Amino acid sequence: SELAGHQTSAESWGTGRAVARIPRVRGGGTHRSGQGAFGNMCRGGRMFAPTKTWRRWHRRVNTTQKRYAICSALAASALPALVMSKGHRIEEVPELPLVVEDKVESYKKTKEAVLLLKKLKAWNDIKKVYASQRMRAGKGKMRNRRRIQRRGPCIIYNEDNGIIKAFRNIPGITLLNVSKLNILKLAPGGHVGRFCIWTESAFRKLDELYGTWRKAATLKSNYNLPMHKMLNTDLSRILKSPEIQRALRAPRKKIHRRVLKK
Amino acid sequence: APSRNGMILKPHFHKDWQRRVATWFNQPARKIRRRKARQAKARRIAPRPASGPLRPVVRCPTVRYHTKVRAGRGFSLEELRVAGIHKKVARTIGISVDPRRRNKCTESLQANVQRLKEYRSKLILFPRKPSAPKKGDSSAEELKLATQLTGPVMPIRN
Amino acid sequence: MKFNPFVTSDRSKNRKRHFNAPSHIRRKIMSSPLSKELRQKYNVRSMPIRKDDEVQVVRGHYKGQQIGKVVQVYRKKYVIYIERVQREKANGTTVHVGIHPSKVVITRLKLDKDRKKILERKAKSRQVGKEKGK
RNA sequence: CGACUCUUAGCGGUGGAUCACUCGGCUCGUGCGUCGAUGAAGAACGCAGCUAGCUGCGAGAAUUAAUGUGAAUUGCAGGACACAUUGAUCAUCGACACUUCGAACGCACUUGCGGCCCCGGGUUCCUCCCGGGGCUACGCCUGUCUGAGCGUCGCU
RNA sequence: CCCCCGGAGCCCCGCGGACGCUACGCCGCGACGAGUAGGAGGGCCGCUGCGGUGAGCCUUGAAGCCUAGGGCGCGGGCCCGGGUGGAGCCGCCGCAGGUGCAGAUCUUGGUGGUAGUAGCAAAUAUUCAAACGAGAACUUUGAAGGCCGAAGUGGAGAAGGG
RNA sequence: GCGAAAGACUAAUCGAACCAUCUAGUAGCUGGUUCCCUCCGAAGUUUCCCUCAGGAUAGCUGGCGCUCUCGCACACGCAGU
RNA sequence: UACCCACCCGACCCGUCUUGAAACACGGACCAAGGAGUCUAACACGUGCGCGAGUCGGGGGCUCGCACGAAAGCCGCCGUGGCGCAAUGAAGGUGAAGGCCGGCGCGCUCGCCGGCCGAGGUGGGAUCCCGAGGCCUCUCCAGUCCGCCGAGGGCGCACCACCGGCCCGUCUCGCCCGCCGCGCCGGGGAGGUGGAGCACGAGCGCACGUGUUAGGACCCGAAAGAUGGUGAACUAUGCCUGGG
RNA sequence: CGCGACCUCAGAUCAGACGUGGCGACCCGCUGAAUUUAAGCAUAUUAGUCAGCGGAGGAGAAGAAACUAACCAGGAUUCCCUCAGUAACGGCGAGUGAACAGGGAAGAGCCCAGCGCCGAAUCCCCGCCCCGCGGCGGGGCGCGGGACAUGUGGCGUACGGAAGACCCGCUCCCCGGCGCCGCUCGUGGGGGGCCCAAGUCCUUCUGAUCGAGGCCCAGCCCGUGGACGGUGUGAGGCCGGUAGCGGCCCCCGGCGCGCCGGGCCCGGGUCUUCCCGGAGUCGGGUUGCUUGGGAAUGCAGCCCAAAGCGGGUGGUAAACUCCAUCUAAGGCUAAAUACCGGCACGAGACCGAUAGUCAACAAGUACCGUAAGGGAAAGUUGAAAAGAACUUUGAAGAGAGAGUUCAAGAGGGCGUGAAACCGUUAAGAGGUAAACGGGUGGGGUCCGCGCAGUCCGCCCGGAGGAUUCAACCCGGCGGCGGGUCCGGCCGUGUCGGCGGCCCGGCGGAUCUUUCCCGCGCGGGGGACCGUCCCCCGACCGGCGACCGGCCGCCGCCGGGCGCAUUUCCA
Ligand SMILES: [Mg+2]
Ligand SMILES: [Mg+2]
Ligand SMILES: [Mg+2]
Ligand SMILES: [Mg+2]
Ligand SMILES: [Mg+2]
Ligand SMILES: [Mg+2]
Ligand SMILES: [Mg+2]
Ligand SMILES: [Mg+2]
Ligand SMILES: [Mg+2]
Ligand SMILES: [Mg+2]
Ligand SMILES: [Mg+2]
Ligand SMILES: [Mg+2]
Ligand SMILES: [Mg+2]
Ligand SMILES: [Mg+2]
Ligand SMILES: [Mg+2]
Ligand SMILES: [Mg+2]
Ligand SMILES: [Mg+2]
Ligand SMILES: [Mg+2]
Ligand SMILES: [Mg+2]
Ligand SMILES: [Mg+2]
Ligand SMILES: [Mg+2]
Ligand SMILES: [Mg+2]
Ligand SMILES: [Mg+2]
Ligand SMILES: [Mg+2]
Ligand SMILES: [Mg+2]
Ligand SMILES: [Mg+2]
Ligand SMILES: [Mg+2]
Ligand SMILES: [Mg+2]
Ligand SMILES: [Mg+2]
Ligand SMILES: [Mg+2]
Ligand SMILES: [Mg+2]
Ligand SMILES: [Mg+2]
Ligand SMILES: [Mg+2]
Ligand SMILES: [Mg+2]
Ligand SMILES: [Mg+2]
Ligand SMILES: [Mg+2]
Ligand SMILES: [Mg+2]
Ligand SMILES: [Mg+2]
Ligand SMILES: [Mg+2]
Ligand SMILES: [Mg+2]
Ligand SMILES: [Mg+2]
Ligand SMILES: [Mg+2]
Ligand SMILES: [Mg+2]
Ligand SMILES: [Mg+2]
Ligand SMILES: [Mg+2]
Ligand SMILES: [Mg+2]
Ligand SMILES: [Mg+2]
Repeated sequence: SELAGHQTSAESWGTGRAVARIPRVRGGGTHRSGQGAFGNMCRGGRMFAPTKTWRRWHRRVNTTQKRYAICSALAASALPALVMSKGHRIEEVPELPLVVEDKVESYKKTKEAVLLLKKLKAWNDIKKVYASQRMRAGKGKMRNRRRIQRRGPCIIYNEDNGIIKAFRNIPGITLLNVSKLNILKLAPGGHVGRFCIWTESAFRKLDELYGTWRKAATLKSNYNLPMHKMLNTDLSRILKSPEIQRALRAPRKKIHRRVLKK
Repeated sequence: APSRNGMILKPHFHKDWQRRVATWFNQPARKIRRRKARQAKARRIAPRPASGPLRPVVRCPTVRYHTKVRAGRGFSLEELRVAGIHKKVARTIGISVDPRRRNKCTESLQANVQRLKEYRSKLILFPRKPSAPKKGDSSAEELKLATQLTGPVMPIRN
Repeated sequence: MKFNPFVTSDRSKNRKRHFNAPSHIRRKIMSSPLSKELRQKYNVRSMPIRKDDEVQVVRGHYKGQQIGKVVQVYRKKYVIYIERVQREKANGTTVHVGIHPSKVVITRLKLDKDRKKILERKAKSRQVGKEKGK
């Protein structure tokens, strides 16, 4: 509030009464008389620089920046190393860019959605999520942020034909429409590579959503995939190709312990 | 106390700004108050151009905006007794009427009369009553449409 | 997840909707399930407990199998008193010990003109939704 | 081994830190946008079987009828009730009620003085006297009534 | 002929490479190390909260607190042992702060030394016996001595108090 | 305001009351300014200023770099000489 | 190592202003909790990231009752607009090209017509290219493969130093003009000089740091000033009415 | 010296109405500082801000050009982005500081006076009846009043209008009721009431669990419900709830047909005849405040004080002079717009009892001040009071036993219970105040040990004892790698197909209007180029992008191998 510890009418009778020079509360027959107000130091008072409302709360990103944050988010949803390294319990999943039939868009009972996540061997992620339930550590308990859990597999769908009703109760599962992807849900915590479960209809639109390499997006105005600072991202093969090996000074590995001078 | 090659920086905070600071946390909720009105008005006048009545073709005044063309305030009077639309009637058939436009040229006159001849042709007048007289377009081209024109009617493209 | 805005779900707000809740509301809150036998016959899951219903204690130190009859309802203390649910004080003068209805099972409803229209309209509502999903 | 003193530890006080809670705030949104001479906001004084304070109420005073609700209320009494009953209690609230001040309004602020009408006792309007009810503030509008003017005239 | 390392048997091996290789990791040489005001860097230094994550911990005892208990770090601090305590809590990767106190005649609260000390010294005065009582220098009654001495320490009022 | 006058008195306040606000008034001036380790490390001088308890600009300081050199048998450059 | 004790040596109480503090300088009995460089805007440079002569971002719009959403996504909106892409003059205004060759005006360091090249040159220039010659290889010689060294020679980025050149302002001086008009019309030249200029670009947006300001502005601190109010129950007088 | 009109003006406790006060976040008139800044200060600045005062509303104000502009021109107001920290102001310093255009939200326009026309065509209040009555009205009837000729009503208002002539085309809306039909978006409008899934299943902890394993798919069931709260811990299933075009009952809102009562003879275009605008205002002089507005933006006071092809504006005074552009002096108006008050809600990277509002509590309370005003402290027993009966000592406060409790080492200011400080027990010390740094020594509390700590781990040799293999082949499985790129799939660079090209599209100020559709333009086709796709063939990167066979090796399983082997143990 703009009025914190600033409705007191204290004068600071000072410099000769041996006390402090702090604005002290006027007159009275209470305890709060000659106490000290308008001080960051003193009981009551206000803080240092009262938190004001016009703090620049919200932030900004370039359009292409937050588009190409989704490419790297998606490209890492493949590559099971990156995916498992986020602890997404993919050890029995048949393939990592997991595509499902478009029957799933029309499920309308959580029983079927639960049955799907067994046959794809995706249970173990919700299983994990199911186990990660507990109370938050801090004072966040008494502000409506009591319980916490992991994130589960994300499911992407091209049209809400009832699917979001099915996979609604299963904890950890989030639903993301293709045309409305979201970095805050594809890569939670600024870490990369969360499990995704694409349906066939959505898996097609992905190249038409934001583009292949030698073709425009054709759903975004003007946009194409980012190019590579380097192609052969592996250098273990580069460093033992015959081109490089041939043109190298021979090594020096006779580590020369210092000689004691006799 | 300046130091070593800055700017001069007259910033306007001497007066009292902290009191009259207007924060914009309404901004996303106002986007929604307007959106309902925009929709609730379209559903209230159901068969009707949602954008509103038809506005005329018009040129921008100053020499820097010479070559553009706008949607004007309303079709002028001199325009109207060429297309043969009474000035009080046009207000009732979705034609903005501006009784304040001095026409100086025949170029911008005919160019702007054409939109009124064009409006008539693709205009479907639901008749006054269900069983009603002339100038109300037939029931064939009454069943065919309930279409509100989303966006401006016949958008003026430069 | 709750969806309807115009409902609260706020840790301290519906703790406040509880211990300031008027006696008229506190009937529904002080409701206790029905035994498997009645739960079959009426198709009613739970009931507001009444003054002279029969009851079995299910949790607590002296959960058991003996069927007592309720004696009163401390709707202000928000907890009921039962028949042989009682301890001995220091002077031998026995007192009842409160039991929460949620921790007790009803074994024989006390029927009434009022209670019967409740059991009907509870059951009629339960099979209306099962007919709606059907 | 004297006592005192000091350091440390075991326990015991003194004190209320830390920690864990939270029917409270603060901030930001949303809907609405609701006073009063038919007497407001505010103030006073009263009102519970045992009740000081908070709260709730207004001599019909911890509420009235009504409608939902449907067996309590509770600190202790005490109770009606028939819990097959407007039916205990709570919620709603739309019927009725609204002590004294207060723009406050018969004049004044002592709580004092009046006037004018009516209706009881008194009277047999006999005037008090006693009791009860209705009026009696300022400004202004429209109309109404009674007027004033060597103002303008008209008729005489 | 003078041959093949799936085998020369290896102090050189170019055919395959460490335990070592978190490649912002590991290793070998040298040189050098004062410090206020001030700057910079590093802080698996610490505090609260959020997005992740730890198939984390927890009524077989969490936070806090207490410890002549065993230790680690140059240090910020940290880990363990026991104890009491009775419900929650921390590790890592990122984000956010009202984030670290010896001091400001700092603020609020608490507590000492001073100290069982200064003090309980303005208007001459008390004593005996009894009663009551668990208990009497101090109450009450009786007796004795006394003072105020009617411009009163007496008898009634105003304002004020309630 | 009131003063037979002392700047007296005006509710313990008077060379100019008390109360709340403008108000977190201004301060070239006192006081304080909270964890470790590592590396570098000053000034009190210059000109101008209603300047002399302060600033401005010079220096002195640190950080960030870059351009190259060649101890990789094969160096130009600088210097409190 | 930490508890108590003993000894030998060392050793003044911290914070602070200060040329100088153990100071006969000031703050500090003790212990807990609180307690001081913050946010916003505006510049500046450094740094990270996206895109790149462009690049946005806002306000709007299109998509929700948000659970997570007052988020995310999308829009010839995306350029209306800002910043950049161009300067220079007070202003009317003008506005970044030169070189070369041939031909034609008398090549007159002047004017015009056809062709070629296009951002000039010098000196350093990281530096790549070419490389004479070497240096072996078990023989004498032959000879193609592979590198090491490599005198000498070439292109030469970035940048620095310099000379040129062009744009605009101003001056000087001087020539020829074009002619929808008439020249108190307009247009060109040579030489100097003013410019935050061009001389084949580097910006935009988003982060973070440091610094300087405007903000209460690192926290605490005046003597004052102003606007409205409340007091004569004390006391200062005057009055009214009582008492001595 | 009368009576009667009217004009002025009084009095009524006359009939009927209405105004005051409160709130005050946002709003509208006026008033109006000084701290401060300028390193002094007086102009400036703070600032048309605080205080003062008046007045409202659910929004207010503004608003239909006496505008902007100089353009090939725009078209009420308000708000947002922008203009732009720019034009201008300023001891030209500190500092101040707009607009126009453009984009967008929203979008709505209208009345008078006058001039005229109309027999005042008008309005108000009475009195009787018809309907209606909890926003007092409609219908009719009355020599019942009165206002009005010093001016009410209809047409009409500058965009032109009226009146005429003839040109053309044919006529439902409004209101008072009376009903009735569709409950009418959060996906049934507003409000209320009542209602709608699934374990208290096994075992086990515990004072009590909502915990830990388990239970026909992370176990059983439900899941359009797994938010939250309650419950003797940590609960989707126990309870309330939650989800759900879920159900049911009232009420209210709002819109849709019928009946009735009344109102209403309401058009459109052409030619002519007239008809016109708001005065102590504009404008000028001047003085004062104001803006940024400058030889004067706006506002005022005083003085002067108009015009009718006039007047204002056209951002340096002035004359002359042309152009442009509006129409002042009268009035009404929804929408976007604002809300630190109020009612009712929702949320949070917020605070968590010295924090967060002064106020988590009997808080604007206790209390102070004559008064204006000032103004606190103070949350937690347990889960349930089960709040200590009884015995005993004491005048009593307090104790000792007992009891309750999971716990009273939770006892009514009672969770946790720190430090200072104090009490006592233990241990050690003690003439240079204590404390301290380095170095050891002595004693302690514990801690590690050992009742040898001789620490282990290979390999080997020897002596004991025991089970089955390794080595080898044979059957099967599964890999690895390899190349013949062998066969096929895959993709890079190239070439060919001009084959997708129209059975590939998108883009392009490329081109054609020979086209088509619509009104030179727009839309659509057809031509063109750039780009992206099919057929096949060739070369090459043969690429971690595979599949099949062949091979080589490995491994596991199963067989065969019975013991100079191969393992175990001591
Ligand atoms: Mg505070
Ligand atoms: Mg619009
Ligand atoms: Mg002790
Ligand atoms: Mg203790
Ligand atoms: Mg406290
Ligand atoms: Mg007269
Ligand atoms: Mg050092
Ligand atoms: Mg904590
Ligand atoms: Mg507890
Ligand atoms: Mg914080
Ligand atoms: Mg602290
Ligand atoms: Mg005497
Ligand atoms: Mg007396
Ligand atoms: Mg000094
Ligand atoms: Mg000195
Ligand atoms: Mg000295
Ligand atoms: Mg000093
Ligand atoms: Mg002054
Ligand atoms: Mg008022
Ligand atoms: Mg100053
Ligand atoms: Mg100063
Ligand atoms: Mg001064
Ligand atoms: Mg001034
Ligand atoms: Mg001003
Ligand atoms: Mg004000
Ligand atoms: Mg208005
Ligand atoms: Mg108006
Ligand atoms: Mg405008
Ligand atoms: Mg700009
Ligand atoms: Mg100003
Ligand atoms: Mg008229
Ligand atoms: Mg349930
Ligand atoms: Mg639960
Ligand atoms: Mg719970
Ligand atoms: Mg004027
Ligand atoms: Mg001014
Ligand atoms: Mg001029
Ligand atoms: Mg007007
Ligand atoms: Mg407290
Ligand atoms: Mg606390
Ligand atoms: Mg507080
Ligand atoms: Mg406590
Ligand atoms: Mg506490
Ligand atoms: Mg305990
Ligand atoms: Mg306890
Ligand atoms: Mg305790
Ligand atoms: Mg001792």
